[PDB]
Amino acid sequence: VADVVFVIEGTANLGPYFEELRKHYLLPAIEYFNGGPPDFGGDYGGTQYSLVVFNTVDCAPESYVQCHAPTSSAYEFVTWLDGIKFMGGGGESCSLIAEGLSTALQLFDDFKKMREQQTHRVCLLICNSPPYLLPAVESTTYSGCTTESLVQKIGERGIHFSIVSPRKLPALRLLFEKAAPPALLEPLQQPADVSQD
Amino acid sequence: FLPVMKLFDLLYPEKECIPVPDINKPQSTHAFAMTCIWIHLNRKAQNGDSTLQIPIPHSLKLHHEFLQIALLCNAYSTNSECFTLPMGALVETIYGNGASVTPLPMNLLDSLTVHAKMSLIHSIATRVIKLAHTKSSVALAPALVETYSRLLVYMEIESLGIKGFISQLLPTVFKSHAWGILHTLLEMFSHRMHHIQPHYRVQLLSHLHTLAAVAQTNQNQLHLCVESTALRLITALGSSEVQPQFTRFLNDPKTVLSAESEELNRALILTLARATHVTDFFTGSDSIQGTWCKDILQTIMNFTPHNWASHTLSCFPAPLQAFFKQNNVPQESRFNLKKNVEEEYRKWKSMTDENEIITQFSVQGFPPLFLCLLWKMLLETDHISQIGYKVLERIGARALVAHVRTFADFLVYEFSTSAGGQQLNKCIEILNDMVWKYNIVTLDRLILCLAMRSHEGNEAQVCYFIIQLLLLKPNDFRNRVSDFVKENSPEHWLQSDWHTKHMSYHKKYPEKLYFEGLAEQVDPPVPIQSPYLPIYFGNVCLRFLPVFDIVIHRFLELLPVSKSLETLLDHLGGLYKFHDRPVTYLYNTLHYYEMCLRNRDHLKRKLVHAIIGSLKDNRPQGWCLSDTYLKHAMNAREDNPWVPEDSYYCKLIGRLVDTMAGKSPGPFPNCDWRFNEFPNPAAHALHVTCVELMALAVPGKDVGNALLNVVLKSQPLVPRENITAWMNAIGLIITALPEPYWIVLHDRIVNVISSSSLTSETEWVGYPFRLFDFTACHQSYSEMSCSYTLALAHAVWHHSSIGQLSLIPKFLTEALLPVVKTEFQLLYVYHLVGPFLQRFQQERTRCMIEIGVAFYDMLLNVDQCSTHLNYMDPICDFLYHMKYMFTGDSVKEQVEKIICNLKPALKLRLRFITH
Repeated sequence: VADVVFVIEGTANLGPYFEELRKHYLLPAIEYFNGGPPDFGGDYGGTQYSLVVFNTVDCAPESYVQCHAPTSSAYEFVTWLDGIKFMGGGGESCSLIAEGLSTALQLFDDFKKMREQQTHRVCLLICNSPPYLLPAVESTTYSGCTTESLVQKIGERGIHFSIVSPRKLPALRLLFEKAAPPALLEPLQQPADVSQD
Repeated sequence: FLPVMKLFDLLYPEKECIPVPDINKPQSTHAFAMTCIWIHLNRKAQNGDSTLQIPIPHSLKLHHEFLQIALLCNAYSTNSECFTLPMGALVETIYGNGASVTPLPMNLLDSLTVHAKMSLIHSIATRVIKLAHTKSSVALAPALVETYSRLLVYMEIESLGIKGFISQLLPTVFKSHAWGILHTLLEMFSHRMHHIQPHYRVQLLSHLHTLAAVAQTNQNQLHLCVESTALRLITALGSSEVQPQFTRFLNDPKTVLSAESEELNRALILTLARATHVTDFFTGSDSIQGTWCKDILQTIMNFTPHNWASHTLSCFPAPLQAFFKQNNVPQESRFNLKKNVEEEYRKWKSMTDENEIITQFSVQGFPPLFLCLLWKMLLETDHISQIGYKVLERIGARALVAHVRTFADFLVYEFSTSAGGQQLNKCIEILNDMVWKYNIVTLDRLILCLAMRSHEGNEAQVCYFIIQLLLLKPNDFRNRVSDFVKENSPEHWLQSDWHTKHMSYHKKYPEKLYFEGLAEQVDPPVPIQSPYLPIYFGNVCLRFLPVFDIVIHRFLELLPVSKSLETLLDHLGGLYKFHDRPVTYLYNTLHYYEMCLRNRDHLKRKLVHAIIGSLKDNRPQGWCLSDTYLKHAMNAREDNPWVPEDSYYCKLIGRLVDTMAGKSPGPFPNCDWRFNEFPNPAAHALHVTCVELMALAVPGKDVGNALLNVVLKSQPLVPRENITAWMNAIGLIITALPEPYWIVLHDRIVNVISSSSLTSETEWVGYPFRLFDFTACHQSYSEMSCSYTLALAHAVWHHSSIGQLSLIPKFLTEALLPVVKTEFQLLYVYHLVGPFLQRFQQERTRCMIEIGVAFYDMLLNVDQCSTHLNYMDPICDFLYHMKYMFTGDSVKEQVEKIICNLKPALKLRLRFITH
């Protein structure tokens, strides 16, 4: 139960803004599943989640993914990745991470092998720069596109997925509602933390 | 607790499911530990009302709800909300009732109480004190308090608590008679619990003494038993305990220690003598430190017992009360005998028609005035006439002690004045027979009163036959003690039915003591006085220990007493199943008897087979190798056990060196490491060492040689990698042997080992340092026998460093003088005596000066007999260390009278010793 996924990618595009968003959207979201971030035992408790933030090909010709957050007790490594994510990312502003979200799908896969005995799987991804790229994975067997990623995240599994970007709105939300299963990308609002994004 | 719990869940609970259902009726606490700590941290979170109430009990989720077998009653009541269902799962008091008059038998220790410590601390304590606050409104039904007494770790954690509670209960003497609570437990509390803190137990002894004295006791008629109990606490542990506690009874003798417990005081001073026997607290000084005991003597000089009057003054360390020898005035100047006889005659002729007035006339006890009336009654064919029954029930409650003392004295006088046999037969026929039914003493008090006057000079030679006939009289009660075998050996620690057992016991054998065997005019039976009677008179076994001691350890001159003693245990051996400490009970019996016991030791050849018989009264399955000695000591004992005992000794000391890492902690210790004197199995070693071959001429010299053969000769089993622990154990043993055994050792060491040739030219090995230093045995060479012996000394001096050192100055002053000519012998004796000056600076301050003057005497001797000193600077800085660190500035003058007449070179070398 309560199988959530936390993703952010705008580190290269916009770092400080995330720090602001953390003060209003990221931190309250975690409190929905914990009595308060302190330092506790970690195991297969259902309510665990991951923390995935990477960069683009601009100044990283030797690294795309280094995620590691199986349980983290939802407090310690969560707060760590929040406050110690990154400060890099240059090049230009055309695309930061699309191939990342595909890997995110792969993460859900391991839940099928780990969360045996449903769980109403949920996921959330953040990215300031509007992404677009030809490559798909370059890391694993699975391959596709942004369209393939979203149809997998919606149809293949009923994972509720939203994108709480900065107050600005790019040309992304439009295509991300072409899924017959309700995407529910609504939680991009200055109002307080939604119950389940 | 956060990081501890985190790391525990990480390391220990390394899995991903909820395995191990763990029913485990015998023991499941280990499994449910994780579930319980999770429950406790969740309870703490709920008390804090935060941290999401500590969610995710996943790991042991099943075990999380196991609460919804008596052994599976794991009470987690301590946290919260488990005082209704789990508390009632434990056997509570009895509210339905108010001779099986007590339901709900007791709970077993190992079953549930082994774990429930953090919860059950003062639960029943609050109940019992709340019941005690107002009064004993009803006959106390709960007898489960026995389980309360079967609480060892609980006392270990709340000793101060129960002491405070008892002190707060003490105002019960102002409240109501001080009875309705004290006589409830003070006996069973002291019986069921044997091991306790020494300071705590002496404080309890002091408190009991005060309570006996103050407040008034004339209303507490059954307080007599309370006296007997008080005996055990002062007799069963008096080895080395009273001396450290000297600060805690500095004022108690100043106020009250001699109110009425004169017999208790006598047993006390006997135990004190037994204690101070070790280690030589009377040899050094005469009356300087005697303040430690002289104040005690004050109590004794209030009544001046122990008045042999220069007749058999040999079994004592140093007779100090011997100064107060004239205050005895024995037998009232030999004149008051016929005077008190005529007095009691006149009082009989008067009480013939003055009973209603002699009731109020017989006040103050009048010991040699009243009890002689007994000599009349049952002498005139049951001429009691019940006139004296009221008098005894009214006045003779306490003063009966001096009464029975005079009674014993008078009966011994009558037995002596018989003189020929015209009465002896009549005595054995009627006089010692009528005392059976029905005296209140019940053969309990007469022993010490008989002892107080028996050892006196007057007729010590014939009270022997008195004790003989006295021990021969029991033929109707000893059978009860005989059939009483089936109470201890079956169950002594794991009590499950002892309640009904002792119920049936006190129902069968005893009937009544408060009434007479003959029904007078009116006698309302109304049997109700049975609130708490767990033990009736079995406790006498404690006082049964001095009986032998006072009759064996004190009286040993006439040998046929042996023929007596061998019978006693042969009928009362099984009675010994409550304590086993023969070391402190036998060591004093040979402090100076050996030099004269040799011939009588032949009869000891029988007595050992009696003494070990007392050892035979024990079935814990705790002996598997001493049985070899037993088997090889049952047929033709004068053939086998002489030689091979040496090897046997190794085997024995093997267990000692098997105390640390071997497999001895298996079947050797059992049942239950609680009251079998087991803080360390080492105490089991000293068990037989002395009584092994004390029958023949083996003691004196052969015993010491045998003990030391394990060093100078390479035993087969002896391995050369751990000889250190071996010598350590040998010293541990030696610390518990009589004087000559470990004094002959010193003479053997200094005899030829220090002086083989060693004076003309020993060898090129004459380098002192490499030889005399130990740890050279780490190599298979440089292990010359002599050096070994050195460590040997160190060995015993590694543990006998309390009072035994007072022996070495004398041992020096003569023996080491005319045996040393060269210098390496000096270095040897130095290493022998050297590394112990701290023990003298601390305690034996008077002896360090002698040690120093001995050092300087060795120096003068080696100076006068030498061609030239080869190792000047070693002795120089040695003496420098000794002076600057230990002698301070005291001996400076005396050494001067020696240091001036040394060699010019040595003079310049020690020049700065002048200051």
